[PDB]
Amino acid sequence: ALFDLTGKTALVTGSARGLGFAYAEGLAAAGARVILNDIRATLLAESVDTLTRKGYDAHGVAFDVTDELAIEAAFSKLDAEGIHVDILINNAGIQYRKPMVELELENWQKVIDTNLTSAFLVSRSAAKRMIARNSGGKIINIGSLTSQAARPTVAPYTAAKGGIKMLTCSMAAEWAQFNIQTNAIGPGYILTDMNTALIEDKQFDSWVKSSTPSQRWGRPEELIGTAIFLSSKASDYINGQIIYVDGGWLAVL
Amino acid sequence: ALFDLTGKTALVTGSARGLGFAYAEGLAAAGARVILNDIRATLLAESVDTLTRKGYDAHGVAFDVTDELAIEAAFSKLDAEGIHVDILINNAGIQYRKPMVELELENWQKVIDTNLTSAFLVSRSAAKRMIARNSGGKIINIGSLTSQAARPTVAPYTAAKGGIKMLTCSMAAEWAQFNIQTNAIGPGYILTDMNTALIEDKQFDSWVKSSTPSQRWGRPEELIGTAIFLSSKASDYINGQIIYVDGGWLAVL
Amino acid sequence: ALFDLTGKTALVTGSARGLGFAYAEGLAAAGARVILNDIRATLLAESVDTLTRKGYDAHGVAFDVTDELAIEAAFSKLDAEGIHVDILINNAGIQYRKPMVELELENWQKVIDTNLTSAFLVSRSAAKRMIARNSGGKIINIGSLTSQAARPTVAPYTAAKGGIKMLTCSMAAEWAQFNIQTNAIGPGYILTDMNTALIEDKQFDSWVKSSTPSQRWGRPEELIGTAIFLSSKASDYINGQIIYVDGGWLAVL
Amino acid sequence: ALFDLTGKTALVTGSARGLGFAYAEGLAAAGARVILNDIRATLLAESVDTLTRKGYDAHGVAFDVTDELAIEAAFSKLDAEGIHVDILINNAGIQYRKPMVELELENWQKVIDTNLTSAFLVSRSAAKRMIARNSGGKIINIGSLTSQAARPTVAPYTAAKGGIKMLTCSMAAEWAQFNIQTNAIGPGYILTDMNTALIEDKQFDSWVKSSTPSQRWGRPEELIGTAIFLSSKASDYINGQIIYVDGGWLAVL
Ligand SMILES: [Cl-]
Ligand SMILES: [Cl-]
Ligand SMILES: [Cl-]
Ligand SMILES: [Cl-]
Repeated sequence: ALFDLTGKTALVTGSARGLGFAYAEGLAAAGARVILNDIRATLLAESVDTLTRKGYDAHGVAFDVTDELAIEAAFSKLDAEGIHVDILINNAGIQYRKPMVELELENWQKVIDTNLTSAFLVSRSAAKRMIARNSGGKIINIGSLTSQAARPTVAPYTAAKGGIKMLTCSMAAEWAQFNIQTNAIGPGYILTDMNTALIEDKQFDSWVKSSTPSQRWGRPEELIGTAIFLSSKASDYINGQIIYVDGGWLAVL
Repeated sequence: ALFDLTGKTALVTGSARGLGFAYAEGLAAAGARVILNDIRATLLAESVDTLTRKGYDAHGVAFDVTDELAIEAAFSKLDAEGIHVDILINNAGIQYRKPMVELELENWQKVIDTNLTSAFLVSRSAAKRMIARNSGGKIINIGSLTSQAARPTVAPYTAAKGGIKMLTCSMAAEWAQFNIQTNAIGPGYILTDMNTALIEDKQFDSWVKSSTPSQRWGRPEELIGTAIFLSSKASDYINGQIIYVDGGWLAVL
Repeated sequence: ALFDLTGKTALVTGSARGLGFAYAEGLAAAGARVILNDIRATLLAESVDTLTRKGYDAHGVAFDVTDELAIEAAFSKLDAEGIHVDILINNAGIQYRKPMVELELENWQKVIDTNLTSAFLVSRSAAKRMIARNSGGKIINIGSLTSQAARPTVAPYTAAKGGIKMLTCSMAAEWAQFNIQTNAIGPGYILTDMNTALIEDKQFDSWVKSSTPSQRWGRPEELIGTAIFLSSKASDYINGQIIYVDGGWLAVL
Repeated sequence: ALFDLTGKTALVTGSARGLGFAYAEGLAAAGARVILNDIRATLLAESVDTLTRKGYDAHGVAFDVTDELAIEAAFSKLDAEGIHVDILINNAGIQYRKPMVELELENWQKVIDTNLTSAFLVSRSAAKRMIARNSGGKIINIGSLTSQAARPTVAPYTAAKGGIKMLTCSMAAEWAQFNIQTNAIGPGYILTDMNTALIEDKQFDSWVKSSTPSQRWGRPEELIGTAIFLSSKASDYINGQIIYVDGGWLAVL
């Protein structure tokens, strides 16, 4: 069927918790075997087990998405185990809040590396194998509303996410001919454990509700449909697009 | 389930053939009851007949999408029959090929009215009823690659489709608060009977293939996934967005 | 000289008052002979005299920009004398505030005709002559922040202005080969007559200042530079672009 | 006066040759004192000595735009003397052509550092001073057509230029309140030394001319107006915008 992922294997980076974990559970529910990833082995193992206990075919491979050596070692392990990555979601990346005039280069660099460079490095390894197998493939990059409009105090993130939007186009340009579709999801303001300080702040909550015409935050499960869509046959002729899931935020002045 | 349309009734304008017909068949396959509309009543009945014979729950209502009196009469009839339109796809619109300096006002106007005003009028009637029911709803407008970049000789269409892109944002702005999601699809170059002169031209075919990195035309069934996506629970937190289905055309310089 | 408009004749529609008047004054100050057009003949003559008193070479031609016969008659007069319109600014267009579910078709249509259709008709007449003279030309359409993001209660204006954005791309597509550059200005929230109600509402004022990082409304003379820029040799290789003048509004999430 | 830069000092990075040198000469001609920059000192000297003999107020400061210690040294120096940088053009950056599957991380990183990180670092030093002085400022980042649409084989450049487009929005977002306007120029295909290979290839020349409706390459001085525009009072209410100078390329499907 159109949205069925049975027979496919997905790898989601930074998926021990947060939205990454939600993508992974969501793809599993659509029938994919899923491989979770995080830098912390022990945490990753707990998240893998939680999905296994739900009846999903879940696995974990721990690696630093900024370390090209670790990345290729991970894909070589997967190779040896006969595991083909058909779907990749590049969800890894950090946040750093600081005005630009006060921003340390080291922090700028870490945001760019974990958010933008990581997507190149992981996609490079995954796409090579998709190409070699002639199996086709799906690559989903994670953008942000900041792929389109900036937020003060998160400049390197904003720059990285604008870069992710265009990197998505480059992957379409170079790989679509091999039946690989690379697209992006741009999540709006979503209730996560990480955002909990934002949701708890009455002023910030009011601002979110007045900025999106849906008048509410999104929940992580509301991103699942878009992940499955962009991972399935339903998106075979979609390439280089970013889909914002923001209840209407970017649409409104 | 996430992409199941069982229990939902969809109205697709200009769906006697071409892309509109494909949306109607796609929604029906996902479980929707479908109401086809065209201005050509005899053609419409034939198309409805075709779908019923494949085992789909299909019906036809013929009306001019530029005639608000005809639209309200059509919706009133549906009301009297206990039929609730939960999904609206505004696919109606004509094309007219002529350079602007040679373009007569009546033809400019016919393109704007059938493409842009039609989406306002049909949506107004549909949205009024979705709001009064507090049933929620889905509205999908049909843009084009010309919602983003222009082609010579099709200016009023281009203008109309740029207008559709922003009208979609307006519908997000005004109706998202009533749990109505209004989004748009921008089809790329798709093989349909109407485009047959384009496909049969060697030069034009080569240009299409060298302009999209997928190196091929799309088929109408490759738009169905997006239509179901935007008509289903999967798009509950998506609003005011246009999704291009073009094999990567817009992504590449 | 790069930003000098001496020797050029510009026509500006809807220029009896507001931003249209400011555009006319600005082009004159840069050296252009200016022809002001409006449907309101009385104060049109008043505005022309004001510019004349200031030392500028201003003239008035009153006609309805939605009446193709009046347009052709006005240009035919300009033809019978030796007046070449080298620069056209399509500033004409009305506003109408009303939620879509309460919006009468009559008013939707008047907004579309006066904003979008007017720009096609006036440019068609102007471009034809520019092409025949083969002396190049400049056409500047007037968009809005709503060419990119919507506001509730102004849907036909938003649709019209999104249409203007793409119509601008069409004019570049069809006329750039004749050395005509067609671009657009998207004004933000400016202190002008058409915004008096907005400016005097304490809440709207506060909303404008919190939404643009410049924390203030623009002034009409802050649009003049962009107009002169798009009318001058400086824009010779700029075509189909819209420049927003909004203090940073669209740039900020 | 609206476009006069007299009384302003501009710093243009990577301006020993090519478009950066053009920008420098352009600003000087509009009245600015100009400071050229490159890593190559004696080449830079030759370039400065060239402008001085044409009677421009030109100066040069040599430094690596990826080296934060060197950048501060240059400013801390200028700081130590009586030099205020009022206009900054971030033109520095390199190209690297290579398919992503064949691209070494070291080269990806060099492109990112030289194009995107450099703009952050130089702007940081400049903006801190503009803010402290409270005399306003202008910052112009250099994007590319790849800020919007990708080209195969130049992915890190495309990602960096996408990043530049959004970094520009961040600078508006954070610094517009200090009367600093940050905007970007996106040059299309321009007749320069750096494009010699491109230009003298018949196939490539043909593809450029068929892809932009002006049917020609741009000339270096056709970028000057935009740089002066964005450096002058004409742009006081423009912030976070990118202006593409491409003859209409991006406007046409
Ligand atoms: Cl005609
Ligand atoms: Cl006539
Ligand atoms: Cl009304
Ligand atoms: Cl390499």
